Amino acid sequence: MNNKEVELYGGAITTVVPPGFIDASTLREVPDTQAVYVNSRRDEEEFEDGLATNESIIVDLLETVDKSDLKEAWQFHVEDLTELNGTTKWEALQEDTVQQGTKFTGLVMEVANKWGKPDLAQTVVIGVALIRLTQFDTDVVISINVPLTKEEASQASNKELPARCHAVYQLLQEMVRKFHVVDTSLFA
Repeated sequence: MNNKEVELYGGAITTVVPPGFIDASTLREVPDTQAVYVNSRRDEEEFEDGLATNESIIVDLLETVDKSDLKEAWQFHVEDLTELNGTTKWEALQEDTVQQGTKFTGLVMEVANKWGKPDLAQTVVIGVALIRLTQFDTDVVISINVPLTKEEASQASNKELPARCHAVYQLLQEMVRKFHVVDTSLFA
């Protein structure tokens, strides 16, 4: 990929995002604990990225959850994100401990919802990463939403990982590896 460095939270943190992704706060107010980027690429534009034009990225500075195990903390944060969509059960299509104790990544997909109709509408895969800043009692959660095409949803239901999901997971991992706290005063 050819992701580029970006400054978050006034420059207190840096990570990377793909070209063609715009910082939503340059056009609208976003929650104080969040950094939001949306894919603003035109359909014509050709990037060798593997991405389409509808993904969105949210970085959220959350309080540390009282779970010691890294994967368990990650599952907890995933649940908070999926539960809002009416999801009642989800599965990790991919998962990895990137750094023992502090960094975990995975791709997640709803398999059941409260209305009992998991195929009622378009499927959305969500890349979720957890970066534990234990020193500042902060759990950083990075989410990347991937609204799937009919074709990609069929692959997923057939247990095949769409190429674009593989691309999103690579981006997610690069964001985690490139994640850096520049100014600790952000956590006063």
